[PDB]
Amino acid sequence: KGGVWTNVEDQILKAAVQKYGTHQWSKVASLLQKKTARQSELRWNEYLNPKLNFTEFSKEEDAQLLDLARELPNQWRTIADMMARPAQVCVERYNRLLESEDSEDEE
Amino acid sequence: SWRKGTAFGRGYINDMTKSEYHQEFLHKHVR
Amino acid sequence: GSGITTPIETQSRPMHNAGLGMFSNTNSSNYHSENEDYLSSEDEVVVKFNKTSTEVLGEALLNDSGVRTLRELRLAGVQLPESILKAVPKPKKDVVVEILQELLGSLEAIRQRTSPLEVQVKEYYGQLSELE
Amino acid sequence: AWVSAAHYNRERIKRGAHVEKTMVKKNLGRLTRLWIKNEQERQRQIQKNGPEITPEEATTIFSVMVEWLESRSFSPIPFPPLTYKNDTKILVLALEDLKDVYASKVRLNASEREELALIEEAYDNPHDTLNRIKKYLLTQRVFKPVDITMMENYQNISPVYSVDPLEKITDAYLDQYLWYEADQRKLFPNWIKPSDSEIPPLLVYKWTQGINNLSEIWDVSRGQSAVLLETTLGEMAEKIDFTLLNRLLRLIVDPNIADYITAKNNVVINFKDMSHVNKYGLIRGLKFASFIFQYYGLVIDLLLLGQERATDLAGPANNPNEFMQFKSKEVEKAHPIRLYTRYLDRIYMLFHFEEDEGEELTDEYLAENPDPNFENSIGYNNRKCWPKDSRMRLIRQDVNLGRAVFWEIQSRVPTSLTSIKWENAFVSVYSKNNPNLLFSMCGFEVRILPRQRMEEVVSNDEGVWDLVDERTKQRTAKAYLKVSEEEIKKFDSRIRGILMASGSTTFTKVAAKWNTSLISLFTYFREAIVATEPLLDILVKGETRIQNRVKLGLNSKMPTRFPPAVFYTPKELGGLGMISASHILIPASDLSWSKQTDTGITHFRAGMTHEDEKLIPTIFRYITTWENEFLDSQRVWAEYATKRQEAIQQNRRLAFEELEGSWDRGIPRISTLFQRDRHTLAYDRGHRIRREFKQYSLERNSPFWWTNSHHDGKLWNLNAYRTDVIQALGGIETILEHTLFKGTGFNSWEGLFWENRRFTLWWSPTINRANVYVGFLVQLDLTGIFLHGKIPTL
Amino acid sequence: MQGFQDEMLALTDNQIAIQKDSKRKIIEKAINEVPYRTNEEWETQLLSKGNILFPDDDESGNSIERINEMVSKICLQRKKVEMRLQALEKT
Amino acid sequence: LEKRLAKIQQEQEDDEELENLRKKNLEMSQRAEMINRSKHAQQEKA
Repeated sequence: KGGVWTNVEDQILKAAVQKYGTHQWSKVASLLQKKTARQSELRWNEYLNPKLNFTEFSKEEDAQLLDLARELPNQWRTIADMMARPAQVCVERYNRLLESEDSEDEE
Repeated sequence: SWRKGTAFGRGYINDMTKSEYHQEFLHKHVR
Repeated sequence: GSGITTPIETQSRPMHNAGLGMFSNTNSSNYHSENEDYLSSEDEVVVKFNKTSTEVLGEALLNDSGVRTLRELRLAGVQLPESILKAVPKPKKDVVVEILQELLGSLEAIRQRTSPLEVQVKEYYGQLSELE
Repeated sequence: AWVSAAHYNRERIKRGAHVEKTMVKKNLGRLTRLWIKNEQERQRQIQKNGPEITPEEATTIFSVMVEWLESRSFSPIPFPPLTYKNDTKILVLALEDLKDVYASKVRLNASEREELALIEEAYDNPHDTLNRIKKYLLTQRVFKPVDITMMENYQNISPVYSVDPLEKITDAYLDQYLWYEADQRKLFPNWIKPSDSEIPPLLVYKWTQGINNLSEIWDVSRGQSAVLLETTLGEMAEKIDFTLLNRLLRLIVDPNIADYITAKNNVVINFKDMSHVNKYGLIRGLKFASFIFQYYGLVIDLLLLGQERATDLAGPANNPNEFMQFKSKEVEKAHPIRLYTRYLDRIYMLFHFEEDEGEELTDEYLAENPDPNFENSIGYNNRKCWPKDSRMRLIRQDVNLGRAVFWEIQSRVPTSLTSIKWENAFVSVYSKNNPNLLFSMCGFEVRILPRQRMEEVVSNDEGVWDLVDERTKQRTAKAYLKVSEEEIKKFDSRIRGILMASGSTTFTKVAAKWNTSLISLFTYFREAIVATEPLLDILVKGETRIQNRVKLGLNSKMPTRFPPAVFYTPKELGGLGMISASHILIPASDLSWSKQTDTGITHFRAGMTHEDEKLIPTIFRYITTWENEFLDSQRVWAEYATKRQEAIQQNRRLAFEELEGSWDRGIPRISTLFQRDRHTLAYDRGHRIRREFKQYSLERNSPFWWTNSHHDGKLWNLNAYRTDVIQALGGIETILEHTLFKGTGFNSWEGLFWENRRFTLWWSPTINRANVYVGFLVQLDLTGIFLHGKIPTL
Repeated sequence: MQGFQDEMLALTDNQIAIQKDSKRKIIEKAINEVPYRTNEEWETQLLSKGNILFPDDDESGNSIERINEMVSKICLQRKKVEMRLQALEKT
Repeated sequence: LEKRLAKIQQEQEDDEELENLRKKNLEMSQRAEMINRSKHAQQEKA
């Protein structure tokens, strides 16, 4: 029942945030059917927002990462701030990184 | 001898939120 | 394209049949194994005394390795039989065997009857240095 | 200006004087904003500043815990391998416990609708849901944000955390598992007790009995002195740090679950606009925040008591002691600390001091604290609920002992872990000069007088315990009980709740709410309430005010129109059904009742009988006191032990003749043995702390937080009251003389099922009556009915 | 306060006779329903807080039982497998 | 009994996966250690 995100709905959400601002999410789920506020706001902060950093990882990004993940035991909200990245991107990059060591109409 | 065996042990800012009285207040009424 | 699709489907059906078939075979094998074990046990059941006891112990061990209630009952029956028919070292050995059997695992009842006989003996005891 | 208005209005509400309906709401809003600002400030300053504890102190701490966990030969809790024997059961428990929040709801929200829906699928496929659950335990270290809505108590404002359901399920299961395995491997020693086996007043009683039964304390023989310590640990969950938590959980648990728990606490917190990552402290709303919190508490207590004495209290790992036990009386006397218990934050320590040791402590304390003016007793606090005579007296030996003890224990704990202030603390000194020994646990305030120095032994009311010695069997002390001031104010505040909220919620709804607070208040304190005026008073206004609430519901304040029949009729009667504590005159003029038989018309009046007048009976007599129930519990459980041995030894099954008499007796309430679900319940352990932490994770309270009817059966029966109320006014035949029951034409009561207007009809021939003091007679339009004044619905 | 509600107090007469009777019956069944020696865990810990030739015959039958089931399993599964194989070959 | 067998197969699959995941965490810790140890070695060399 809980839905994934079509590009339709996603676009409507972006235009909505453009009109209504961030804080009025319950007005965003008015436009967007089949979804809730918490879902909307949740996605906008986690994924859709353009200010987020989705980019490749430099050789320094990885060093700094491994450094932190060793320094701070599992806290991926804090670390994410330290890296200025969304968290599950950071965890994704991290797990893939240790694996370097290896051996319509209604819409 | 009982005392030894234990592990351990042997100003005006101008602002409303960062004052001491305030942290007393919220430290109490919020439980 | 149509021909290829048709060919694939039959193969998938065959694979499903194979998946069913292997399992069935395994089951059959298991069944066979069970029957063999039962037969062996029956045959076994069907100094000399000591030897017999040893054999019994071995059988018990085997059973354990390989229902529990049934086994216990059998044990009890055996004990009863022994009693009807009716040294220290032998006793010790028996005890050891019993212990072994318990670890591997009616039994409670059996324990209680023997324990009860021991209790009667103690009560008889109950009923200075020498005594001590 | 805004902040200052928030403070001012709050301290105006604490006194509880004419605050508007909205100002309470608004003020709550301003306080939650301010509180979150303080939180984010603390977290940022921790980033800039760095963690408070220091590496030294941390190393010492970790070392302490390791030394303990070896001393107890403890096995780190494994991860719950699949094919675990109890998996499906622990599932059933957790899922039920989430289900119950929904179950008592008339109407359900969509999010709630989702929460109830997810569980139901859950029942269908446990094995899969286990796969998903444990997969989360491994994979997922990043979680969804958490919402905060501060709920108001009308004095305190307390937080409430709300998590998302998927996370709630894994949190619940993991919680339940940790408590089961933990109690199974005997992690927590005896003296950490907001625990399972004992309800809090039973805890207090066992604490007193514990005090008396142990040797010598009441001996005034030479230099004997006593002190009582009640210390809140202060901020505790707010000072916990994760770098440490991960490691101290590594000791006790597999690194998987430890890392999980540690990560779960770092989550974005959202209230409206405000949002901040939680970088530092504990979030008390997580289902397993209980276990974490207690474990950490133990870590503090090992600092307080030291390794040795702690091993004394908890005894050997082979045979751990009970709550109050020891091996030898030597081990008791070998150390100054005799009783130590920590109930969540609160710490209670009992210190008995010989002249030598006591004078040594005050020597060192005074040695670093010169006090020439003897003014230590000015800032000294003590109980103001008890009267002056029986309060603690202020004398130099006493006071100086108190501040000495508090000084040393003050020192032991580092200011980084917790904060222990002299302000919050209470020290009670039992002295040759002080006959009383004061303390308070939960809401009970307890004055312990040893029968020795009472100078007189008087048979006293049921709000007073008798302390019975384990060996002598003589009664050596009376414990006087009163109701802590705080929970009096909580009661009063709740009544005010019903008042402010029930603007037009109907009489019936109000009555249930009024009863629940009352039943809860008496039952928890049953005995104590008798001795307190303000709880004792307050109520008289509270009922007379609500009655005066219904009286305005038509138009009147007038006595004459309404006879206590309206309010107190049981529901079957169609009376509101409200219970009573107060004084109320059933005027003998209103008992008159007339019936017709084909022979004639007969009348009945008991008014002419002049004796003690008829009064609506009240609770204080009706509710059973504590001491009788504990005694009955002891004898009953003894009897059940025996009969059970009869069934076993004779291989029979229990007759039931014995059982029936004691079936409702006993504090665990024998009936509980035979309930539908024991098979599951034995795998439910840590229920009591879960109940208490239901404060934080959900908005609507559960007014009875001290029992599970599952484990403890059902403690109190009130039906008797209902018959007494019926006969108190005359009885069923009499009661219905007040109603319309004869108008409906039904001949006998028994066949009436029932199903505001309906109310006023049912009682109409009273509410409308010709003995009204003032009113204006108006004949109805086409009928012969006369109306006195104007009654709206009639 | 849903959990702790007092139940259905009876005024009328017989129901008091009826309610008591019902209670008694319930009690009986609870004790009566429960099987002896079934428990242990609830009674113990709950108790704790409060207080302060035949064999041979059986074995033979089981073996026999086992034998029937294995043969049954063999009879039908094998046939099904054979049929499937034949169909595949034809296709 | 075929359906019952299949359910056992499913039970076997999940447990193995769980074991692998647990192995995965310990393995990840070890890998981090190799980097942690390597970094320490680099510091020693410096």
